[PDB]
Amino acid sequence: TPVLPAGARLEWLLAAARHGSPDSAWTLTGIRLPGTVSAASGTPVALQTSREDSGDGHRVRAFVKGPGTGGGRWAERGGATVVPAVTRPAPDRVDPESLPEGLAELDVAEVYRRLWRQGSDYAEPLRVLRRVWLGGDEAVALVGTADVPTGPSGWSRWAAVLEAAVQLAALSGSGPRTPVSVDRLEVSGPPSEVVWLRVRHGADGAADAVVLSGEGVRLAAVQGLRLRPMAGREPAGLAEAPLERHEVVWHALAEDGRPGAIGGGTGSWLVFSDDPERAAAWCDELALFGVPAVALAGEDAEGRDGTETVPVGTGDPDVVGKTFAELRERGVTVAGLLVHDAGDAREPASGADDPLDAACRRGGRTLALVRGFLQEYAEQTPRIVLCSAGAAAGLAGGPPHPAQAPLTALFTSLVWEHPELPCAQVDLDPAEDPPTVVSLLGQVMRLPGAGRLAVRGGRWFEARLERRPAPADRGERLALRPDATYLVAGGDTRHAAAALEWLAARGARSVVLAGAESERGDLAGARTTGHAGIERLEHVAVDLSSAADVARLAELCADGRPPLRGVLLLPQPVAGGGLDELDGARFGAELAGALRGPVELTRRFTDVGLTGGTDFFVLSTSVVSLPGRAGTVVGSAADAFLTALARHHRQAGLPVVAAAWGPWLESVDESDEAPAVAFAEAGVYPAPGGEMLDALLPLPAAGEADGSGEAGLARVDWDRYLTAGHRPLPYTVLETRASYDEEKAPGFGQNRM
Amino acid sequence: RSPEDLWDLVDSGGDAVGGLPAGRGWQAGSALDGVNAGFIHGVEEFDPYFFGLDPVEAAAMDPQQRLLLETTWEAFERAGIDPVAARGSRTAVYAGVQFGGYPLLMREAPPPQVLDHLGLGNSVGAASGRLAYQFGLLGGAVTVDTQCTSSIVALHLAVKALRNGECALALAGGACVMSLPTVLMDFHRRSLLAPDGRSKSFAAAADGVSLAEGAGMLLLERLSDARRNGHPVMAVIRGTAINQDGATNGIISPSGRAQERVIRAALADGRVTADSVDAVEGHGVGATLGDGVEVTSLLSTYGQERPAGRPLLLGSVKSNIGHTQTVGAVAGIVKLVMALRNERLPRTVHVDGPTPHADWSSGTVRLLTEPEPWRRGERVRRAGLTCLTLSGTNGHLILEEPPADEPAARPANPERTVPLVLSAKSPTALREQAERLRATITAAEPVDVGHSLHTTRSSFRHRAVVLGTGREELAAGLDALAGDRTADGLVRGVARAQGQTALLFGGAGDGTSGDRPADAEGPRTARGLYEAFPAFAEALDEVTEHLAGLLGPEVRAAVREPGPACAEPTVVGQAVAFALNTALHRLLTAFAVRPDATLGHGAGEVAAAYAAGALSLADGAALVTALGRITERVATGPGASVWVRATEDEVRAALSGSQEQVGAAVAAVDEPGTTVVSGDAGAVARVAAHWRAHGRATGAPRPARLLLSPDDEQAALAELRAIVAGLAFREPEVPLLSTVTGQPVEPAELRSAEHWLDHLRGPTRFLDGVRRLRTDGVTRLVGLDLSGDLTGPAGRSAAGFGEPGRPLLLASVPGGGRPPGQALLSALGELHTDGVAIDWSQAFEGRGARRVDLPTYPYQKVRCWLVPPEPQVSVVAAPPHPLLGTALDLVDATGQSFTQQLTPGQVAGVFGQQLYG
Amino acid sequence: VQFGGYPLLMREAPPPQVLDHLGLGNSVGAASGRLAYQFGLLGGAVTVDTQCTSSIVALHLAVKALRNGECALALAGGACVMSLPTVLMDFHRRSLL
Amino acid sequence: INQDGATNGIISPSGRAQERVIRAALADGRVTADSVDAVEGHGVGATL
Repeated sequence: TPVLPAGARLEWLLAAARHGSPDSAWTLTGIRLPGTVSAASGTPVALQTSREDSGDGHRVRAFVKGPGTGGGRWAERGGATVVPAVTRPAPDRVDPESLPEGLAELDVAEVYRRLWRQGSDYAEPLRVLRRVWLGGDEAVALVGTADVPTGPSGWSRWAAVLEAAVQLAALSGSGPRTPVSVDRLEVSGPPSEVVWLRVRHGADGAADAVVLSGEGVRLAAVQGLRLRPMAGREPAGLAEAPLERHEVVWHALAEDGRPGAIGGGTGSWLVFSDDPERAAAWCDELALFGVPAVALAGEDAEGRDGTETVPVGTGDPDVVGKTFAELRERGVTVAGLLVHDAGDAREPASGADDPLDAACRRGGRTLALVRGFLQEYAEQTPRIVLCSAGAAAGLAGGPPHPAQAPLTALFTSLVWEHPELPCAQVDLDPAEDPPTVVSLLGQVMRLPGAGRLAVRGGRWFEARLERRPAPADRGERLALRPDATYLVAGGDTRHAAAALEWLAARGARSVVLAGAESERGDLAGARTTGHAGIERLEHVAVDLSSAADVARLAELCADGRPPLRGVLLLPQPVAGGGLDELDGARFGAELAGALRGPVELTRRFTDVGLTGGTDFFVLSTSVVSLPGRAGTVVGSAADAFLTALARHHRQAGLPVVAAAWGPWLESVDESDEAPAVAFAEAGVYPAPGGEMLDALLPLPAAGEADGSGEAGLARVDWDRYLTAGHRPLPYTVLETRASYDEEKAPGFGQNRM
Repeated sequence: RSPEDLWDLVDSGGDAVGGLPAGRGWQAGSALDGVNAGFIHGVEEFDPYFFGLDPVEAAAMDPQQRLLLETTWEAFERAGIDPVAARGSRTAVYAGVQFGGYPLLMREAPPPQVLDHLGLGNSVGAASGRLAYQFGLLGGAVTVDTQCTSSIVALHLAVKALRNGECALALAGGACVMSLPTVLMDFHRRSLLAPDGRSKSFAAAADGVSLAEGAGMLLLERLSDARRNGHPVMAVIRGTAINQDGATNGIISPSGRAQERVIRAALADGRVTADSVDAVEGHGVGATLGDGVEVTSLLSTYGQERPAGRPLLLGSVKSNIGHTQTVGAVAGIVKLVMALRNERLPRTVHVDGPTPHADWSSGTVRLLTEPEPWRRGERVRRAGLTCLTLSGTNGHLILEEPPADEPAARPANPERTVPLVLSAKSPTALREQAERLRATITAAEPVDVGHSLHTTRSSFRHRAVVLGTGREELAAGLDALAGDRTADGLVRGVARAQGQTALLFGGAGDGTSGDRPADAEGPRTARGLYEAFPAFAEALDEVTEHLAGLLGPEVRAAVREPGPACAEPTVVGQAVAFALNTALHRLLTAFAVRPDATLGHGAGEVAAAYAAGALSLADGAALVTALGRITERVATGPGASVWVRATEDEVRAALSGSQEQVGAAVAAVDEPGTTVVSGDAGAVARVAAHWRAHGRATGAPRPARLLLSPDDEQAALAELRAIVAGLAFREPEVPLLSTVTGQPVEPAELRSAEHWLDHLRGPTRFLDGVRRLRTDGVTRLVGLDLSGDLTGPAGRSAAGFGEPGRPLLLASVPGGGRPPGQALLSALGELHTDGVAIDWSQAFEGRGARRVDLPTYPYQKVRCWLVPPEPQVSVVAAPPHPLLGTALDLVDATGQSFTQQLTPGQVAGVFGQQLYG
Repeated sequence: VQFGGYPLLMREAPPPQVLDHLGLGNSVGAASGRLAYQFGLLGGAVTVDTQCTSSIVALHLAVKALRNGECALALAGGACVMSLPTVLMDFHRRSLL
Repeated sequence: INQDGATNGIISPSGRAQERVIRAALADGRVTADSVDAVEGHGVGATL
């Protein structure tokens, strides 16, 4: 969102103050800069100011006022007390070259990146730093030709020069912050083409500053500049981005879907599979094509083609690392790794029907593999291919298999935690024959950086994240049927209270709080706001990990109350963890702990037929899990699994949905905003839970019976999201695939070129 | 958006005048309340990327420049001229345009980028300049203004330029867009508009004029030059005149006399006589007096000379669409052109009865109050335009029928395949053309549609080809393209500009590798090409009837009816393979496929050398038959061969290091994973057993593939040196690579009898040859796969070359598609799709193909305007009381205050009393 | 002739008796129309624009009209007046002068 | 009269177009280029 710079507000007061006089020296004191002056893109602004002279000699009082919000009224946006004609001497020729002596130089490009990681960006007329030095509790800088209209000569250059002092005062801090007050500002003449700034944080929570000419003359001074009382004011209400529906859409590669060449003699390919014959056959195909390769399988299977047997099935990366280290001792050079998953063939092979335990087995194995191998040869910049089967939503080949979900989480974890490595996820059809390995590695090597690809029939698809408007007015028209009960489940009290308030605001007459806290905590406040419209309210104190307590929720609604019509499993926290810090045993334990609750409930309600009698059954997940994020492996895995599980029931005709939401605004902690600060810098903004529920809940009657893919609903700026974190090579989920063969002419009227 | 859309409106008797446009930024208050006019909807939307314009310049351009630019492309497309073929032509341009005031929409000073484009974006004289720049035209390029007559003046000047021989083509028309409301406000303020906005042309109900918008361009040529180039003709403009009302006493009508003069001047210019005109598309703007004067001037000219029983028929399209201002004469032409084609004269709308301000009583002129038939026949059909203006520049044109549209005398044929070819500047515009075209293929002849598409349309970056025999197959292919869903009838892709292409020539005998179910079917498919492609039939017989004399006429039977011998190491097989390779090369070059390098495997090197231009065709057959007889001695010899699934360095080391190797050697090195060994049948079989003991696969046994003795060498060198010395070698047009060396061939090497024997003193090094083609930049790679499946070893050696993940296209020309022509057309369709400039004419040659009309390009339009669209008009409120003025809102004020500035012209309006002056 | 923008000199709105004459007073097509009205001439009257070549183009067409026998005399030329400063400002802003 | 059209600036589009229009004007008038004594060029003062 556009805002008026604090240096421009501080100049605006001075421009009003000096208006009536030719005098070249000034002082302002007791300055206030309340609020933020802002204007949504494409809107008019009206400004007003007054010199409300107190009659106390020097003491003109200056005010500045911003316009009414819509049909509202004028509001103060700055004020200062003037003291003209400063009439005292000051130090002279204070050597500018003596200023940097204690201090280390920084690159101006990193300075403007630091400020961009404080939410703040600047147009070229305010990118006026030229050199910067910093150390301890002070900074100094060289400021460039701040060539504002009436600035090279005339005073308007003070807007830019004062904004540079604010840029340095912010640079020493942390968390997004903006000026609130200045105790004194003292000024003499307009600034020279070159000036030197010094800024010092010696005071308690406040900064002082001096501006010198290129000769070391005192041009201005500032005392008691404060920013901290507007550090961390709500970025959610300030950000430009609307509430929208975000979807991972598979696009066919109809144009340009020809594989092209493979890298030849620049290394060799490691091929791991659950099936020794597959790894063998793909090494044979690579050998026919003259590409050197090695076949690997787990110690669960024999050396059926002289294949390397790898201690995967142990959760430990280090025995796997030692296993590849023997290959490096043979002198092996790696171009890349291909990991091939068996697909649904684990079901007849084991005889089991245990999707959560199957996910725990898969993830545990594959982590030990990928970590163990990265620990040994990541220095070679190896390419990585993770080949799933039947993981992809939104495509032919029947419903996705939820047990595959650890592979997509593991892929996006590599995308954000090892962004130097080019890598891809390929999803095969689980029942068709796999394509030629040359088609895989050829089609993959089209990609610099990273992407998700899928194959069905002879046809190639690429996933793109794309966005469309979200009609919240459907939720205004959704009257929840009055002859019915609704469940709110699993959430903390903050989410529960907001969901309960939304249910009451939508005419829900009967509700059960199926929370663990619900019948043991002080939920009398929740009952009070609920009974503003809920006639019948009940509480369970359910442990969702317990099949018996979940069976108590299934004994409810069967207990003759108004019949069940909606269920909402609310958001839950999940522990942080990257690929580092993690191992396969730890992953299995944490993923099982994360998923057991919503799995056992959704299962039991479907087994007893409360599902499908229900009109709206909703599972919570994060929108962040769509492109994924660094350091959240298990949270991503759980979100992916619930997304697939929801679709498995949806393709069975049931109204189960996984919602991938942004952070709920009511869940932003007032005590420590840091989680929401981290999201806000990453371009994810909180929103009211009731508005997201309004935009979502009536929609399942529309069908979208395949083409929806993975879907979510949030306020996000994907350009901030992509440029936050860090990534050198493109990522085709967020970004357009490539440039292509066209160029442009000099155009009409040009005698040039 | 076309003549047929205007005809559908006019022939159904509709009208198009309506309410004011939304979405133009017009600040207009009640001043236009209840006004109606004929607007173009969506005039603010344009496609900058199609024309190569930057969207900020496209916002700066006057809508009139945009409509001329858009309409000109469409005029070339309906002339059936590729606009890329118009570049560098002596085409002149004459555009009727007026300054529309478009920059005056801005509420605020422009951004510094758009500011620099406003000049050429809005100059009138820049409009014709921008057309001639965009289309690369070299004739004169002028804009003209005479208000309402500006289009008829542009047509007159273009006709006079063509008759004076200044230019080969002329491109004439105009545009009119009300980007600002001011002309409507003025005509409403002065009460000139009819109150319902209808121009009731020549009716007793006449009320006033009615304003409207439009644009149009005609492409014009001298009829003799049009006919000898075979262009379509929509109508003939036969004669033209302009004059001026001037001024006079006004008791004589200046307009009455001036209209009578201009009619006679136009008839004399056309060398026609007034009795031979059937109809006039009159002005008839709907002013009460002017319509009477016009009808009077027709009565005193045409109305005096009528044939018996033939009244002049009068009407005006301004009754259907309003006045249209500067383009009025284009609208009249488009009606008359469509009336000639449909053989009917349309009704005139809103006539209650003929206007009383003229004496209809003679019966020699009547209004078209009902539509009338106008059949082609013995009497040549002709009609006239009038166009008039208050500043007095009048004009008249005479139109005439096209010459007789003589039919093709069209032959009967079997349903040989048709390739439809489509292209667009973006993928969505490709699928739009597939939808538009489906409504045509379901009605027109598929061969005529196909023959039109490859020649009357430009070729862009996004491409598709649809193959079929039946109308239903082509419709199914287009439906799949439109749905963005894959089907085997079609090919999709994007043109790489890079040309670099190479062509691979096989010898006969390598079908001994065992894929004879394909390597016999390739030759049977090549027989099928003789029926489908005339260039193949001619080329094959020009080998066969020329050079079967070297073998006796038995080889002609083998060429006409190929079989297993064509895949086998024999004189007949080698000759047949050379003939069919030569015929395919001549076919592909007739499709304008040009190789940038050639490579030939074994005896196929003679064909590759012939294709590189290094020999005559006769030298080729002499050398091939010599190598054929040498090949017989080898293939009938006591030795054997095998393939092993082991690479050259594996086999060569194991062979050389062991014994039981006696006389076995590496014969070929063509793909990384296998090599071929030949020599003594004992050692050869024992080398194969040795490799099976190492667990490798082997294919075995087969005949020998190398000279088994220096005896055979000395016999072969005696046979070759005599023949090789006689061959008329010359240096190649394009680099020729040899499978003897894996390298390019030098002039002395080409001439060496040793080099030609080294095909038998191997190994063959096809792997190194294909690897060198890719180092040397070859992007796409074509197999003459009549035997040995030559593209297969090419793909397996090419694809593993090296790092960059490069493009690589492999095409097999005598391929596996079931109707024999579809394999070749599919392979060509894939090359054309990837970017080769293929000449499709060979698919349509020797067939009853005619040009037919087609849809025009589907622009992917977006808003381009200097200002955002207005909010809902409910915002407006009453003006301030003139000397009380604006109420202020000084924030802390204790009671309200107001101010006014009166500028000097307002002061004299408010201060309505004078004291002492 | 090229459109000079002359009426854009006004700050106030015009008096109605001026307003009624601004149309034919400033239309480029009307420039050749006035001459043939004032002198009572009966041949075709055309205003042309091609930037700086507008005069030589007007003269070329008049030579063709006389050779074709369209008229007895022809009267060919042009005018250019900087009634507004804006074209000098553009050429000065872009440093073309 | 002619246009200079549009093409690559390296081949001097204005230069070629000026050579064509001179030859066309001579061919219209039936005169020959040796029979001309002087030319009143454009010579506007732009450096190239």
